[PDB]
Amino acid sequence: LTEENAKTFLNNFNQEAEDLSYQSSLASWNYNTNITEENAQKMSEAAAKWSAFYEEQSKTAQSFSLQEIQTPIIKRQLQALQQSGSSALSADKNKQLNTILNTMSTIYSTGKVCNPKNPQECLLLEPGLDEIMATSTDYNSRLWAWEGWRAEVGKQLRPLYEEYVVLKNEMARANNYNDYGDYWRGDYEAEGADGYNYNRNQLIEDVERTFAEIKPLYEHLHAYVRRKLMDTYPSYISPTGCLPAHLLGDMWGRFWTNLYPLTVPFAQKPNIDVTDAMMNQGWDAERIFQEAEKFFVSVGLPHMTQGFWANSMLTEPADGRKVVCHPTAWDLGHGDFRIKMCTKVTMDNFLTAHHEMGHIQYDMAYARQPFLLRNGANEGFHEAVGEIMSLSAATPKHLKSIGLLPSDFQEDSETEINFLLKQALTIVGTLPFTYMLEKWRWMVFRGEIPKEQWMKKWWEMKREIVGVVEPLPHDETYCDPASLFHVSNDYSFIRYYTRTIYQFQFQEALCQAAKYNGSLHKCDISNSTEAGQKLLKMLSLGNSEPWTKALENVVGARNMDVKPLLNYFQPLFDWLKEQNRNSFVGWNTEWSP
Amino acid sequence: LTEENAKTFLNNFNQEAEDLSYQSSLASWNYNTNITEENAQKMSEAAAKWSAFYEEQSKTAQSFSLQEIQTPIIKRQLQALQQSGSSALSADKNKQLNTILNTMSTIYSTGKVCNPKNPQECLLLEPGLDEIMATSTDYNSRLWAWEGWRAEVGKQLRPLYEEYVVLKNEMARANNYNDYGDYWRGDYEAEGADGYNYNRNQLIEDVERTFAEIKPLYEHLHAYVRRKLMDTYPSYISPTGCLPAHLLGDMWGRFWTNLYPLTVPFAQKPNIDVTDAMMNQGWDAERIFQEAEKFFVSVGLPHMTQGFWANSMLTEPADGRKVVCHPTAWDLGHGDFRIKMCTKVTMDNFLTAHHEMGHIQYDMAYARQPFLLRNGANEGFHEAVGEIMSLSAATPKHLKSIGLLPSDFQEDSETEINFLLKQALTIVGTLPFTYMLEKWRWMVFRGEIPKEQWMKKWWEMKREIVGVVEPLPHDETYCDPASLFHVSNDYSFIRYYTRTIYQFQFQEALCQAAKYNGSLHKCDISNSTEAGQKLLKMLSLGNSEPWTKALENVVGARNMDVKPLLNYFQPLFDWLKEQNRNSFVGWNTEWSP
Amino acid sequence: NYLYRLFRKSKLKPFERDISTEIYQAGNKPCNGVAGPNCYSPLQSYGFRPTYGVGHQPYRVVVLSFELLHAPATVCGPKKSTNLVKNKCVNFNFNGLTG
Ligand SMILES: *[C@@H]1O[C@H](CO)[C@@H](O[C@@H]2O[C@H](CO)[C@@H](O[C@@H]3O[C@H](CO)[C@@H](O)[C@H](O)[C@@H]3O)[C@H](O)[C@H]2NC(C)=O)[C@H](O)[C@H]1NC(C)=O
Ligand SMILES: *[C@@H]1O[C@H](CO)[C@@H](O[C@@H]2O[C@H](CO)[C@@H](O[C@@H]3O[C@H](CO)[C@@H](O)[C@H](O)[C@@H]3O)[C@H](O)[C@H]2NC(C)=O)[C@H](O)[C@H]1NC(C)=O
Ligand SMILES: *[C@@H]1O[C@H](CO)[C@@H](O[C@@H]2O[C@H](CO)[C@@H](O)[C@H](O)[C@H]2NC(C)=O)[C@H](O)[C@H]1NC(C)=O
Ligand SMILES: *[C@@H]1O[C@H](CO)[C@@H](O[C@@H]2O[C@H](CO)[C@@H](O)[C@H](O)[C@H]2NC(C)=O)[C@H](O)[C@H]1NC(C)=O
Repeated sequence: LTEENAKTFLNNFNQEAEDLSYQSSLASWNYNTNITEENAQKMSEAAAKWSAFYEEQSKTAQSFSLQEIQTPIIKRQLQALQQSGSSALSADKNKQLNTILNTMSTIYSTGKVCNPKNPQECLLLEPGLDEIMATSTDYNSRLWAWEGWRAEVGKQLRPLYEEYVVLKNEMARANNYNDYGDYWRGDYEAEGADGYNYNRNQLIEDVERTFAEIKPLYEHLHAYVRRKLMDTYPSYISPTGCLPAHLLGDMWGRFWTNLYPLTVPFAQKPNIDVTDAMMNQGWDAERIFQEAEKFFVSVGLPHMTQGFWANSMLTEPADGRKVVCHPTAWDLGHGDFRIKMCTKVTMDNFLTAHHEMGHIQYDMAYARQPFLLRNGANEGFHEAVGEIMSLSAATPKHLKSIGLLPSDFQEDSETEINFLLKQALTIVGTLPFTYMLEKWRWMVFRGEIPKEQWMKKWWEMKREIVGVVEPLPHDETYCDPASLFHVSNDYSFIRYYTRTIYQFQFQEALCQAAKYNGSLHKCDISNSTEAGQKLLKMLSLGNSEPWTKALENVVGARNMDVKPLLNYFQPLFDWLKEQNRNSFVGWNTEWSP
Repeated sequence: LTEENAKTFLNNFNQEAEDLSYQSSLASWNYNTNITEENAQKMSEAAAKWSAFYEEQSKTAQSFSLQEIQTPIIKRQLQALQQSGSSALSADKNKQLNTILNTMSTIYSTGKVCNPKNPQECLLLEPGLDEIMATSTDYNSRLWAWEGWRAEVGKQLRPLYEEYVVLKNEMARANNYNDYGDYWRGDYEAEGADGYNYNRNQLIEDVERTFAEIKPLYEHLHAYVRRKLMDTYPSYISPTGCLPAHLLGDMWGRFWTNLYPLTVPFAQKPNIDVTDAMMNQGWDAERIFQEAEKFFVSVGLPHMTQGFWANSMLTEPADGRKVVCHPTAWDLGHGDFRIKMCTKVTMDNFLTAHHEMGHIQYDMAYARQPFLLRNGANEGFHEAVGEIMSLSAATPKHLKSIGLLPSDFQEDSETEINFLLKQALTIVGTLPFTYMLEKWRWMVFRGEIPKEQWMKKWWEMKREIVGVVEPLPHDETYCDPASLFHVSNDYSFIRYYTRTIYQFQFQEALCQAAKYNGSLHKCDISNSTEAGQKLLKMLSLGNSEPWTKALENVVGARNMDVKPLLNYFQPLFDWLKEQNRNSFVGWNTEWSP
Repeated sequence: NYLYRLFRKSKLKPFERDISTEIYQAGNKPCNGVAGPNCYSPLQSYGFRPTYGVGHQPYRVVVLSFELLHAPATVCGPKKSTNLVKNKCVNFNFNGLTG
């Protein structure tokens, strides 16, 4: 029978796959920790063999018909295996798409904007332009950096995007998807028992529904930020107008976190930073991970493996091997879990360690599941589980409990307000940009936006949704979205929006589980074993079950809810309402200085 | 899971509901037996609490979705609970509809027609006009009573009906029904396993199909009644014409039972009445109920409860408490079964006692079932089960067996013929009136009949279906149907037609079960335990199963059949055919004097 | 004043009593200890009334459970005094001593 044949095929596949995947992951780890040409070539062969085996199994797997398979776990495993991805197209088309992707990656990596009338001062984005966006207060210098990078990247990348969209559309249609946007929205598709069914088309409306609720808080935040920037820039920002694109503290306006010194509520009150306390007590990276482990055992999740301590790098090696600065959590397979982080003794690294350990715990929980189902329920869940631990770690109660913060510390309202505003600038601010960018990409892939009117649509939506106006008029020869890293390198962007909703929903569910009686932002989930079990039920599942079922398992709801997000920011929202009474909340679409 | 949640919700509901329903039923019983202001107010509070609880549970029950419920009993219970009825409309519309219903009820109760040229002689329908319709032989007095009540009621009630139809249509549409007629036809809808499915639309065609078979017997009866009335009224009735509306022995022509002295086949032969025999032997109401109990135990149904004997009233109390004359069988709940009847020592009361005891036995059998399913399969079944016992009790074999009728009694053909004619006048005669009235109401609710042509349609159908002509022409300002009690007080009328079909079908099935070898009208089901079990299988079910399944359980058919009705009246039908040979059978639509 | 448990998570073991009044959670959402939709208080009331049918009238039940253990049995039925006859040859049973 077909189902038994599929079960035997999956049984053979899991044993062969786990070994090949471990070899590929180990080679990738060996390159990442010890960067060299030989480790890179070894990684290349390991990845090539693993990819070739995966495609060969996928081609055999496609012969099976899903109609006569009744058991959901086997059907889900076959669905995961049967995703051809880029292999659906012909060799010529696949090679052309790969060439376009590689040239886009190299051109973005090597992007150059240079000073007019000062030829020697030519700046790359990664070493210096980002520093200019984060720190510089000069209007003209920011205008130059934004316009120059926009002009060079957009003019070079506009044809490449024009054929990139067509090739992605062909690949998606070849894979029985309406457009590339539908292919991205497929990741959230869940097929399951009645009432757990989720559709790709549904996701857009769900995002819009969440956005409408988020919109008053964003509008109040935008008005407050606009007033503070107006204080910083006296005549270049209008009271009723949108914010200029180059004054948002980032190259693209993705994060508003760099506007915090300009937009601080209380300059006099210090931050909750505990780096100096770590310096005084002689803390090190090993202690940081041990404290994170203590938190995870205290909440009731299992202890870290011996292999994790033995094989991971938690410090810069300083023995002559090049390393990647970025913290990454690796699930190599066969019970091997590692973290690559160059940990300095700071509060931010401590939170990052909690986030990466959360990733490792998430990976560890679903190790029991079969190989194809050893993944997150969706892209958002994996980031969200780390983010909730990062939220819990940063609370003043947690810092006092572990002795980082003094026992006699007084928590006034003002520190809560400025901390919440910083969290909003990092977290709330990114959401309109994420929604607008994803909506633009989906409509471009769909063809709802006409080909020759792309720029004209995008700024309008930025005027409509983000409430940010262009500093200078841009015609259609520009490709203004393509300057972002995620779009130029073919990465989905809706995961951050889903991550943001899931993070607060999970945090409220755990706090209700832990019987916390106070404000959500002050909540700590330490020493609440029932909350750990409630979380662990979702963590064990992986993607074996529909993501709606996992969401119901933690929060009791089957869809995205932003009521926890509003609940988290409620004191800040009240404060923003209190201080915006004189001012006008909202923006006008037409360009105002 | 949804099904488990529904099961727990139903389990909580049954325990709360049974107690509240018992309190409401007990308060209603206390008012009915002991009429006073305080018992009425207590009944009002008990009904208010029960109704409020029922609506609150119904609103919670509507949240459940029936698609994911597989088990039929839980789905049927939820279906019964989810019927909002009149609560679907807004408060203003519901209040207006309630006001219209209350004013209609009070105006019908207080309806007044008064003698022209004799002002002092003003007559209500309930004390005296009905007596005039039953007994008076004068053509002019009957014409006055019919026309005067028709004029007063129709002129007052025509606007009230005009908005009543619209409000009922709004309520039915609010409950996902096409019209109010479909809402009434919903009661016969059965959803179940294949081949037991019954639809609302099907019912109309089924009624028409039954009617066509009934139509020759009705035509022969109409011709015989017309000839006898012609003997009574020499020049006012035409041989080929329809009967006058006011000569049918009733106010509306609903029952032809009052025409029996005029239309008696054999005046010389006495009736089968045994009242004098009861008087001679000193029988009382307690003995009448005991004999009924003896019949029920003999057929194999269970004995009456001790509570039934202790709490019921079977006699006029005569201690100063007002009572309702009408016999009613009460299922209070929690195994409490009572009968309120002011029983006089007569044959009619004896048959009525058998009918009410049949109702109590029907209520007792389905007590095992859950609270929402403790009802009849449909409206017709509950009346039919009592009616079959009434049919069996009245037979000469049953009267001889219990000593009411002498052992040496001779049953000649003539007594069978006159008794069958009386049964036909009560039972066969009502069927065209019932079908025509229900068809008119259904078409009016549907909108098939135009709003300004209502009266013109109704008389035509009475000419077409009933074969009864109006004495005087009526324009559209009249509302001639509304004079009837059931239509003015929002009561379904098709139940009598279904009751009539079911009663004969059940009687034939029990007689075949009991191996009776004679004519159906003479059949007695006494001392046939197998027939009692066959009946009891239907009685135990209640409405847990589709009514078609219960009908198959008793008669072996899944639909209404009038072949038992023809079989019951077959000697009478042969006699009517024998005596109508000279006369013309049938009526002419055009008005003939 | 007479109550019964209608809802419990698991069946009772023999000779076990549960006095908990905790709200029975039939649904995924936490009850939070306040009655709410899909959350029902376990203990229901037996609303006894004199006019109820025989099936539903209150009945008092006493269950007698007899157990034997390795310890000497100290609950036994009544001992018959009978009567004492003297000066004749009679079979005597005095406190379990026979002759
Ligand atoms: C979660 O549970 C652990 C264990 O119960 C908590 O650690 C405990 O924290 C308290 C207060 O910070 C400690 O009490 C005091 O500790 C100091 C330093 O040793 C001592 O000088 C005092 O006399 C007093 O004992 C307690 O020792 C400590 N226990 C352990 C095993 O570390 C932790 O605070 C809890 N976290 C939360 C957020 O509730
Ligand atoms: C159903 O069954 C019962 C019991 O088998 C029948 O009652 C019986 O009826 C017969 C004839 O009426 C009685 O026979 C005679 O009774 C009188 C008065 O006692 C006596 O003087 C005669 O010598 C003769 O015995 C019989 O006693 C009576 N039995 C009982 C227990 O009441 C009943 O007639 C049956 N009904 C039908 C419709 O078949
Ligand atoms: C970093 O990588 C280099 C090369 O990939 C490692 O050097 C190798 O060490 C093994 C074991 O002693 C030798 O067999 C190889 O011949 C060496 N390769 C070369 C090119 O000399 C080096 O050991 C790695 N360092 C760490 C800390 O893992
Ligand atoms: C009929 O009803 C009245 C009142 O509804 C009953 O009278 C009550 O009797 C009880 C007990 O004897 C007294 O406690 C009340 O005070 C009485 N009320 C009044 C207004 O008199 C009467 O007993 C009932 N009769 C029957 C036969 O049930």
